[PDB]
Amino acid sequence: SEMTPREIVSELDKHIIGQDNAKRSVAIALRNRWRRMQLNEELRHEVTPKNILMIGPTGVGKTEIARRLAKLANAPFIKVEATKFTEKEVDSIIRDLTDAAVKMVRVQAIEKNRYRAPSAARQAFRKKLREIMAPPGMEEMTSQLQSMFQNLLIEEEAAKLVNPEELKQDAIDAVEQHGIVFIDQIDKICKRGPDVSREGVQRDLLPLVEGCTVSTKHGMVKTDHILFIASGAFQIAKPSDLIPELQGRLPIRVELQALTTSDFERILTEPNASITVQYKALMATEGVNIEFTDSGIKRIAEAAWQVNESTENIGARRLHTVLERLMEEISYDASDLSGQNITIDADYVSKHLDALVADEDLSRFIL
Amino acid sequence: TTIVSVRRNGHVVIAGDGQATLGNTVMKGNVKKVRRLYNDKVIAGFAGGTADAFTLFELFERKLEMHQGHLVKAAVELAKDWRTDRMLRKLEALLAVADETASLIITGNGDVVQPENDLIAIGSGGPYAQAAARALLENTELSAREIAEKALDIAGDICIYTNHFHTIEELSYK
Amino acid sequence: TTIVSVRRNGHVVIAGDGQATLGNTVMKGNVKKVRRLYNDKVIAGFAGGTADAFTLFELFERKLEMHQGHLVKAAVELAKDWRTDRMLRKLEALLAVADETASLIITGNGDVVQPENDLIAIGSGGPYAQAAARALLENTELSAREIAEKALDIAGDICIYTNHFHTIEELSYK
Ligand SMILES: Nc1ncnc2c1ncn2[C@@H]1O[C@H](COP(=O)(O)OP(=O)(O)O)[C@@H](O)[C@H]1O
Repeated sequence: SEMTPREIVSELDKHIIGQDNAKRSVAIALRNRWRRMQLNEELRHEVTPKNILMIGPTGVGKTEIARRLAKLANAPFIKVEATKFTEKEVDSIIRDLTDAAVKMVRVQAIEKNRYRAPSAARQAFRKKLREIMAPPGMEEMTSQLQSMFQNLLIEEEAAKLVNPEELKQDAIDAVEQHGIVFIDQIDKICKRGPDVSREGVQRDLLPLVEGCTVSTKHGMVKTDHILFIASGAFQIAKPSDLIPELQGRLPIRVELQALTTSDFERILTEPNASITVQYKALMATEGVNIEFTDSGIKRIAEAAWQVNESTENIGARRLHTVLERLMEEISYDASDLSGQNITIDADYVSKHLDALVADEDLSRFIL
Repeated sequence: TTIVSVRRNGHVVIAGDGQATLGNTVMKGNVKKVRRLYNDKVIAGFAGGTADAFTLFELFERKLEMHQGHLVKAAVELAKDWRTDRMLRKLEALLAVADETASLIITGNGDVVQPENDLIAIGSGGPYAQAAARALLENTELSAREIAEKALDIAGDICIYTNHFHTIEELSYK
Repeated sequence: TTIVSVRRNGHVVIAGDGQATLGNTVMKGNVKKVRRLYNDKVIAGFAGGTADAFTLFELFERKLEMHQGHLVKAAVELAKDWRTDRMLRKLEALLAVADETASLIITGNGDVVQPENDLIAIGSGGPYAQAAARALLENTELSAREIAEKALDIAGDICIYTNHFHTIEELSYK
């Protein structure tokens, strides 16, 4: 895509609220992709992706930026927990990214084949018509062996139209050129002064960012120009605790601000397909019409902020648990309330929540 | 060693002497036993080894970041790991810390304590300073800075382990 | 330090002083040495370091969850782990706990003890309070709260390490 950095941020504002510095940082990395293609043969090999390190408390949108970014560029995407490797091989990151790129380009290939998939009597009828047991590591291998053994109209036409050798070669080029990976909670593999096992994971991840080659059943993939987005609260450790070889491979740094009560009020409504809009369409399925007052949206955001300050701050994720606890009575009766217009006023919010928010011992369970 | 903390009229201070004793000898008379923490929003002091406090202060800032700067909850988590960790259990010091919210004491036994008027007085000369600060706070209109200053000087005249070198960090919130 | 527990007429109480002594000086006079546990079904007190008890009280509630709140069986499991663990053996405190079932004492030697009339009196001023409580319990019709209150004040007048600051947690079962 040829979108300029401001055009990228403007699209991210349709989903993510605030955190513009993180939006500006990801826009720079995605714009350098298009900038690299316009360069000559020599510079395209020397220039490498400007990988980003997001820093901030949980639930502030570090992942949603990476998700919407890859969804914006139609790029292959995967999220991985860095701690998973403290105990799987690191090369699986590129494998799973390709398997997602395969299904992505494949279902997209069906889209091109879908729409392809007269006598007066011809139009008349046309109008009326309208076992192999293996350990877990090789379970995917025995799958392919079983599919090889089995080998030895929408389905037959789409198979006739599709080019399987093209879809497999394309997904590699979609990964080598446009791929994106998100390494969540990278701060937890930094040295606490386990430090050998923690820093050992950093060394195992190093070739993926330094440019290496990973074999896959779909083909041979190179990790040279893949973009990476690490994230971590970095409250315990600091980015300087990362190994020097890794710090130099994350040229862009950014800190995401903690969300405020006003941000919660915006997140509930402004973003496209916001959670409040979702239940409004859900209750519309039952014939019920729900409407949230601005005071009702205010106290909901006020309720989530209190739980985060009372016990544990989980970020905007607290909005999900609170909203479902508020609408639980409506969602159950929504079948019997068909044809009725329900209003979520400030009194309705205080009725279903203030008794719960007041008891911190209960808030740790119900919310 | 003596360290005092007073809170009055929207102001809170922490003052401490600079004497470092080795047996019956003075090792260093200009020790800075008071410093600021958490991006200048928190003041703190310590009675004990210098490095033992620097370790506990850094970890205290970590607990503040996890708890959004909440002083009481971060103090409990520090006292929790202090008693628990085999490494931190070896540390021997008496910490004093305060913000615009309240003042409290932290110990190596894991005990967190808030004095009656947020009036902290620790160290070998602590009781001497608490006696003087208690007198001025109830009988004068002196600011918290003047009370901690005069109380620490009296503790230095009495306690042989306390001198008159002073280090203060005031915090105004009003 | 003094802590008293009396049980009478379907009521049981635990009372303790607030004095905290460091050598020959008073460190803090408003210590809360009594608290409630296990979702307000259990009352308890402690004579010793405040965090030593907070550690033992939290584990005692976990022993109650494994034993469905059974006081005696969980008290033994706590006393078993207290003497056994190398970290818990370092703790130095005298625990007092009671519910609607019975009252008992827990010690760092692993000894679990239930006094004759469920009359507990621990701390440096315990034996003082125990003799005052024994006199009123047999010669008056006073409620358990009135006995533990008057007995604790008598121990404060006698014990130099006990003051008249009081904290009580009554439990009524009738
Ligand atoms: N700025 C924001 N705008 C819109 N929604 C947000 C924002 N920040 C957080 N959210 C919501 O909260 C959740 C954040 O989770 P996530 O971003 O995965 O955590 P982290 O940011 O710690 O990686 C998402 O489900 C998202 O819907």
